[PDB]
Amino acid sequence: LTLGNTTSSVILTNYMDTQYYGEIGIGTPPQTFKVVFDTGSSNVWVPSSKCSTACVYHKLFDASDSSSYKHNGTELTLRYSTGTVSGFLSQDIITVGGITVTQMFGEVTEMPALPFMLAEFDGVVGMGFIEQAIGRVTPIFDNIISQGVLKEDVFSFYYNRDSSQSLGGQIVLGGSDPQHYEGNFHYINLIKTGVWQIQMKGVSVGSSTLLCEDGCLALVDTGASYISGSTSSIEKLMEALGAKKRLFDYVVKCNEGPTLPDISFHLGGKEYTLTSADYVFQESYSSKKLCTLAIHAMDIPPPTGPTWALGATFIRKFYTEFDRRNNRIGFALAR
Ligand SMILES: O=C(NCC1c2ccccc2Oc2ccccc21)[C@H]1CCCNC1
Ligand SMILES: *[C@@H]1O[C@H](CO)[C@@H](O)[C@H](O)[C@H]1NC(C)=O
Repeated sequence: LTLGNTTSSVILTNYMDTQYYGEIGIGTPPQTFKVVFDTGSSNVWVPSSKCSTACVYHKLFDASDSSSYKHNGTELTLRYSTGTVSGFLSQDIITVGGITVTQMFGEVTEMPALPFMLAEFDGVVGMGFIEQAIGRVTPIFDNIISQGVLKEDVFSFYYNRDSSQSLGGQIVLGGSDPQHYEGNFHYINLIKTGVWQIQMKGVSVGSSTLLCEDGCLALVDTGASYISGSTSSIEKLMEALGAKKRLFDYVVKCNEGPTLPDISFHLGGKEYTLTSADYVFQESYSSKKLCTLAIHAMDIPPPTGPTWALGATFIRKFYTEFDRRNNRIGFALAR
């Protein structure tokens, strides 16, 4: 008897406004892992006890301590923006919030030091669609929908601003937390099912629509730390903001930061505005200091890209709901 009224929540940890991670349990008894819940990918993976370099810094899964483990052994390679991971498939019981699902995940044996020694999380829970899943492995949310236990076939994200004994964030499975948003949701449908990507009708700097006038794509990526666009777009945008290209990021003089113009994204006939307080890492106010912007360039290869990606920078401002039943994304202002 699976009566659909569940709304299981996961408390997230905010690390530097770049990494938001919660706790999952794998096995019988459960082995806990710090995971990033990523709408940009669809595979679940944790480091393996069978791991031979970043592995030393993370919690490892030992199949030999799980009574519910079922072998598979299929080799698997998962490629992200900063680096690639490698391992094999295994099956066990995964606990997320108060939900228990039999999930096929990847035990990772090859995990490079760069970028994984910078990661504060052990693994990744992909919140994308089977269409994006490596080796056509059923994603965890698809398996939760199959249980027929949720209030609604939706999940929502809340990413807070770094503070202190405060909530870093929160994923709700089955609904949305009204304590974390103001007013009502505005929905935008997905271009196609299979990707958490919507149409964008322009990017503005101040009150002038500078970019994406003839339309472009926007990927709603909980796994991305920043807002990203193509090199072309980010060059135009940063020139408008008067930001200079440093080696890995764009900076402005720290004094110039509070006077930077609003950046607006046109999504579903509504403008979603980020003020300077939302995209500048205001670490100092000095003229002698350089301050980083929470916006970078990233070229996403086809079929997904070229696209913009609305990461933690966007999500922190706008509470996000991902609707599987209706294939649409909802934004309400975060609280
Ligand atoms: O690579 C991504 N995000 C970066 C973020 C990350 C998210 C998911 C998987 C691996 C991963 O690597 C690191 C390592 C250190 C710090 C942050 C990250 C994107 C790639 C496309 C799908 N979403 C996540
Ligand atoms: C591993 O899992 C796949 C499903 O992705 C299945 O088709 C395959 O037969 C399994 N292989 C083994 C060795 O159990």
